[PDB]
Amino acid sequence: QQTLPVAEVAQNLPKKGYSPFGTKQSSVAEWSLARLDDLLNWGRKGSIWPLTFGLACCAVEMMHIAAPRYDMDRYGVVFRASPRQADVIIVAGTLTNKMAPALRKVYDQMPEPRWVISMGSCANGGGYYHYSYSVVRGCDRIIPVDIYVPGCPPTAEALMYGVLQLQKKVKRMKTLQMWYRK
Amino acid sequence: PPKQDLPPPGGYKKIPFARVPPKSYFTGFTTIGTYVVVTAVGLGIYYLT
Amino acid sequence: LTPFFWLFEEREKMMEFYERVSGARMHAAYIRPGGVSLDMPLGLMDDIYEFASKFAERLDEVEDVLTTNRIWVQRTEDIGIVTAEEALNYGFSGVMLRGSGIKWDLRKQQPYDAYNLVNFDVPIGTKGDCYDRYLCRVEEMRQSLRIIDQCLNQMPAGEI
Amino acid sequence: LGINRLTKLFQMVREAGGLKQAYLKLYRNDDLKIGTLVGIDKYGNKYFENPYYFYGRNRWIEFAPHVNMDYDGSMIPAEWYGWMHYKTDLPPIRDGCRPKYKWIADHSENLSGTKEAYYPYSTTPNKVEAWEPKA
Amino acid sequence: RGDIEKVTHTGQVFDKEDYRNARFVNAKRYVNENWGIKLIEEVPPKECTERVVFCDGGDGPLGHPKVYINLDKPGNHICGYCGLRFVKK
Amino acid sequence: DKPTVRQPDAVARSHLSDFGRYVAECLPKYVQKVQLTAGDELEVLIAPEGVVPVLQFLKDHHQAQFTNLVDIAGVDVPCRKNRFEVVYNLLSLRYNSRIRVKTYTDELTPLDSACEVHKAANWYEREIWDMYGVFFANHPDLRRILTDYGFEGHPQRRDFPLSGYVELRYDDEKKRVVCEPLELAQEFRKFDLSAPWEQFPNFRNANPP
Amino acid sequence: EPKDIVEVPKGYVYVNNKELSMEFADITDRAASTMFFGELLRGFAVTLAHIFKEPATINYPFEKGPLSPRFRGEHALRRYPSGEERCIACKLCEAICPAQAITIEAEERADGSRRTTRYDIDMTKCIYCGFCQEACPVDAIVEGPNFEFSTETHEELLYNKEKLLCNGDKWESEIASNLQADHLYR
Amino acid sequence: ALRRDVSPLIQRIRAFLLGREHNLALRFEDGLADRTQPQPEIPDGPSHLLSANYYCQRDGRREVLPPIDLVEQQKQLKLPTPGKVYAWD
Amino acid sequence: IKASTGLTGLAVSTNPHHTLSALYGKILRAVSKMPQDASYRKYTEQLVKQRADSVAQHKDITALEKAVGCGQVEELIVQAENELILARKMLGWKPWEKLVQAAPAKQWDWPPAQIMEP
Ligand code: SF4
Ligand code: SF4
Ligand code: SF4
Ligand SMILES: [Zn+2]
Repeated sequence: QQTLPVAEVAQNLPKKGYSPFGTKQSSVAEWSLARLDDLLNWGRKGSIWPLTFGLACCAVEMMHIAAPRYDMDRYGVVFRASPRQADVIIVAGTLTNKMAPALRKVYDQMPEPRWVISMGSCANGGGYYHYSYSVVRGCDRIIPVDIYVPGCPPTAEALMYGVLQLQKKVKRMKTLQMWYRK
Repeated sequence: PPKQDLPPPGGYKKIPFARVPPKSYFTGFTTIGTYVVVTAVGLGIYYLT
Repeated sequence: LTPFFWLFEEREKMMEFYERVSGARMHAAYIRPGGVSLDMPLGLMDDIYEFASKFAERLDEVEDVLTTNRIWVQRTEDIGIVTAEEALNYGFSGVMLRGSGIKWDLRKQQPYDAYNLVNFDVPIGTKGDCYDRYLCRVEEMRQSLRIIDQCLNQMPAGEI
Repeated sequence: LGINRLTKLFQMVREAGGLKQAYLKLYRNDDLKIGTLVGIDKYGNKYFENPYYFYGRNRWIEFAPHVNMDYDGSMIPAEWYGWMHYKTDLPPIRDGCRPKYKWIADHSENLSGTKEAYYPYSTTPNKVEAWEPKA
Repeated sequence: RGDIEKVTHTGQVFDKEDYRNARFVNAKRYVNENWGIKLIEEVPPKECTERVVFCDGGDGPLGHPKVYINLDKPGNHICGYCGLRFVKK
Repeated sequence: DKPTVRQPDAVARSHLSDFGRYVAECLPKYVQKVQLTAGDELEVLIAPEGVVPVLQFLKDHHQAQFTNLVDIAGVDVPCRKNRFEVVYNLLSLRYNSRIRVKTYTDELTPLDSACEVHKAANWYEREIWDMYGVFFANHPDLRRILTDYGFEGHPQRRDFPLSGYVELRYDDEKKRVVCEPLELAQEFRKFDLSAPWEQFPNFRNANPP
Repeated sequence: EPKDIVEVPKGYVYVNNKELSMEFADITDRAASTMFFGELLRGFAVTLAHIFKEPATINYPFEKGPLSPRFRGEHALRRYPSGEERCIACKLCEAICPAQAITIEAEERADGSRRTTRYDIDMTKCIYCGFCQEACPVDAIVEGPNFEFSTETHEELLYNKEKLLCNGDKWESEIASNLQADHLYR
Repeated sequence: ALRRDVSPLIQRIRAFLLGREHNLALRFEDGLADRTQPQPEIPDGPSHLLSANYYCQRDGRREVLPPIDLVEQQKQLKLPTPGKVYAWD
Repeated sequence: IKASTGLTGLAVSTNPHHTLSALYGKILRAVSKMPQDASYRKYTEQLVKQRADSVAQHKDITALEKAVGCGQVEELIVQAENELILARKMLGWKPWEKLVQAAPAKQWDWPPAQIMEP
């Protein structure tokens, strides 16, 4: 476990930079590829489009986030209905066996780079129905989950905090910079 | 002072639960008659144009 | 879209009240067999009062916007007529039943809670449309509001 | 038009420190408001309250400067958390009735996706002992 | 790294050749720095006059249920709940 | 002078009590027993064959006029030779009263259908069929409702493991979701919450054979 | 007002009994409404107006809240004012936990005290119901107020006693505040 | 000087456009309760009465009986109607 | 005349007395075919005759409504028709007979699964 620095330590330290990669690149190609990754991540970070799967009980919070108290399009997030145009999927609610193939199908019909947020306990690990004959214990067993938002349901603040955490993950992803090594 | 949730002195003013329409600015006669007046003046101005 | 958003503003205030009493946005555990799980925090009475005070304005704003609107009226009216006899034999209830014309309701007939001590009228329709059913829901909001008036005004002290 | 509103803009913009010190604040927080220094955090943060706005806007935070744009929701420390949520109306500067014990740690962020991340592990020493041939 | 070396107060270290060590190649092994055994040891044993004392450990309804502990024996007497220590002498 | 203890509606007990005898002496061949549960509701215990006649009698006759059929609640009780019990909980708006009709059946013999009596029941019979396997005769379409397709066994029975026998995952070899034998990360830990001390004497010898 | 169409007794309100008049002023009113969309104009002007209301968006994460002292969030295992663990392994929290998300194994520490060895919570099975803390007889475990505890990996959610103790240390001040607020009231 | 409001002009047009006198909706600290409040005392109950308070003579769970058989009730010993006729009409 | 029945589908019906009278006659004959020792019979006559005797004194439909109670004429005719179907089915059912089946021992016993002293 680590802890935040103290006031004087902050005073010594410089600006934390903007691109999470930093600005230590050696050669022209390195420095150039650093910027292009930064632009790409900036695009994919600023504009992110959930699919609004929202099966149950959790869905109500998935709507309150769209509501005008913790506005989410403020951050550049919009609910596109069509999975071909949706970039992110907030799986929320329980995943019953009847639904499992449906979720799988919806997921891979969506084009990548696709990130999944598992909202609520029901999706995270099956939640409160974990020992049930009809529920997928978690949603990790159908799809690759990216961010877990604990809660039952998570308070709207918690959900969109997780969204920002996804934005941070979208910010630090290294595709061009490290293709250069590939 | 209070030790538990109770209504204040004098109770509470009744909550309003009555519908109330807005100002009804025009009526069928007024609306149509004003429309024709405007059109008639419009015709004259177009004539001069 | 605009109606949904305007109302979901006010839904936030109510959930905050659930949060004030129970500690959860939704999914409280506040009602329990021996009565409610826990007492109420002081001042929650007043905050409820202002919220009820303003709710008439909010509801009327959407009501005036949307009840009369032609598109909405034609979009819902005379949709899925539900005749009285067909309603009963299919085992209906609620504002559906109450909209179709039946003067039934569990609060007034088989009272189960302090409703014995509150006077109010339920709404009823006579067309069995989605529209007049929608109107019944709207008037139910209004009628519930006066129910909060009666109860919140007369709240007695004592155990919980 | 500008009914004593451009005046207010002049207050916040100028005393910020000029065009640069108004733009960087705006650029980072996506809004520029006026309040009073409720209290300076132990970790460089600065808390501002102003009853002119409403409950959503009543109280707010300017995170530590060295966090360039890496602000986070967890940066708030424990003693201030309650005030920041309208959970306690007593500024930590004012109520010294809260505990001041020793073992208390210092705050930490959601250390996730990094080498500093927690990872669970069994907390029971093994159950059954194996027979040792040497002994 | 020391994180995967420390002895949890419960008394666990992954054996030096144990595959369950692998899970920490990229994540820290949190181990707490306050061990209740040491702390309560430091707290000195309070003393009284009466044959029988009472502890709630904490304060009011913020502690453990009130418990009465007799001190007639020569030695110390440890509160069952909080681990506070009493000695009548 | 016991505010904790509620006091039922006595006059309601009066009416339901006399009415219950009315039903018993009007349908002698079917009504096996009529009892008044202490919760003021009225139960009507019939033999499996009279299901429709009782329901038809109730919904129609003036004094009953029990039109709405609230639900078909299924109960399972092993150690009863024909175990699967059924409950038809009805309402009467004309008189503002509730009544319950009950019947039994085994896992094999079929059972009468209320689809021809109350259109409301149609889905319920489908639900019990899915949840217990109690067949219904003359039911229009006995398709399963709740359980997923190709589900074997009826889970609400009490001889069925809580977590079921199989569970699903996703295959990459096959680009598809496959059902697998059960495998639980943490076996469901029951707790044996049995009373050693009889907390209720009144029900001890009462209702004996 | 136009007359009704069905006579109503009390305890009810018919929402359509009002008659649509056939009076000439009444028909021409409706006709003019359709010919010039007066009703749409009313709704149109409403939304124009309602631009001029200030939006209620909290500038999260800078601005934020509000919650209440009872909010049920991150779990934490508290410690006495001396620093000693409050939990005594009474195991009620597990016995009540509706989701069975709690697992406990307790023994005697060398001092002879009744204390836990393993104390585990799965916040992918917990429902944040708070039955655990309502049951614990010494306030050992509490639904701390943190709610931004979001993880990229499922394994990171299964807390053990070390993680739970750390949260208690981290959040002790705030939890102390709430309990002082609610103990006499809960 | 009390609540952040748009300038008076826009207020007047806003009231005009709505057609009803407008009242503010955002919640201010002034508007809502004293957000930190004194400690509440819950008054003691009527069964917490200190004497003549036997559980045996006020308990319900030990009071309930099994269902009675109405025919056999008669064997121990205005067309009947389930209840007051309701004009659900 | 009342404008509406207050219910969808349930239309205002003229000549209610004629319809009610005709319905009462048929049901009386329908129970006539029943055996003379059937409780269903014993009561239906007195109930129906009470109704069919109240039908006459009140020429006004509203007056008749109050006198008969039990709801409005529009539904009331439907009540009568229902019972017509009941009698025809009742004659076909023979429910006045004695018990078709005796419940097995321990069938209607609650709680279940408890040993017993013989
Ligand atoms: S995790 Fe909680 S909020 Fe989400 S669906 Fe399950 S019960 Fe509902
Ligand atoms: S209820 Fe409290 S004291 Fe008992 S085992 Fe759980 S955490 Fe420990
Ligand atoms: S909050 Fe409820 S579900 Fe979660 S650990 Fe506590 S008792 Fe269990
Ligand atoms: Zn102690």
